[PDB]
Amino acid sequence: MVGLIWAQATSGVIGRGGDIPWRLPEDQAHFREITMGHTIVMGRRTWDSLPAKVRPLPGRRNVVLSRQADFMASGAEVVGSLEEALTSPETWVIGGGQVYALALPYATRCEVTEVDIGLPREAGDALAPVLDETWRGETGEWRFSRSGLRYRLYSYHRS
Ligand SMILES: NC(=O)C1=CN([C@@H]2O[C@H](COP(=O)(O)OP(=O)(O)OC[C@H]3O[C@@H](n4cnc5c(N)ncnc54)[C@H](OP(=O)(O)O)[C@@H]3O)[C@@H](O)[C@H]2O)C=CC1
Ligand SMILES: O=C(O)c1cnn(-c2ccccc2)c1OCCCCc1c[nH]c2ccccc12
Repeated sequence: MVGLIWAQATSGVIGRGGDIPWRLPEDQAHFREITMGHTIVMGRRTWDSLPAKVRPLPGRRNVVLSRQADFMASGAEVVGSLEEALTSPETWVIGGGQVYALALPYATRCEVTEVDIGLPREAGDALAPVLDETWRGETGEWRFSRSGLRYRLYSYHRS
């Protein structure tokens, strides 16, 4: 099982400036719940976006994608290709825009949090992967985040 998990603005933006222009604790909690115990696969940019206190995400197998054969990520695996990271039974691809696109051929689950923020796409923004017609998905109800923003989860599924 290879799944993808991300939050996005309505416009499709998922990152900007190497970080994320929002923070919803309710999605962090949901993120932790869905990934806990399993493999988490990230690109080197996303690993760098992670504070050193938080790194590696506890209780999970942290794997970094990087083309530098000597890149050190203390507490995680650094692999040169994505097939290396798919040896565990449940693997979740946690970003960013590059690795989401790499993993999409392997994926049958997309947990998408949609953040009600009007975030027009600027150059250099990272983006959610386009989901074609092979993906079926249940659209959740709008919820209120204590950060002021509304959000809703999409759960996309394919065979
Ligand atoms: N809203 C959300 O839920 C999420 C948002 N984000 C944000 O989105 C952005 C993510 O960054 P993004 O620009 O997409 O970069 P990535 O996080 O996808 O990392 C790209 C890096 O991964 C390595 N890489 C890319 N392709 C390959 C490949 N085929 N093989 C081996 N290594 C590869 C490279 O490492 P190297 O260059 O060292 O060789 C590359 O620099 C950040 O802003 C982050 O804050 C991150 C995840 C979740
Ligand atoms: O999971 C944990 O236990 C944990 C512990 N600390 N942080 C954390 C908290 C604030 C800032 C950075 C990390 C955790 O998760 C991140 C949840 C934030 C939203 C998020 C959604 N997708 C992501 C992909 C990559 C990084 C962050 C996210």
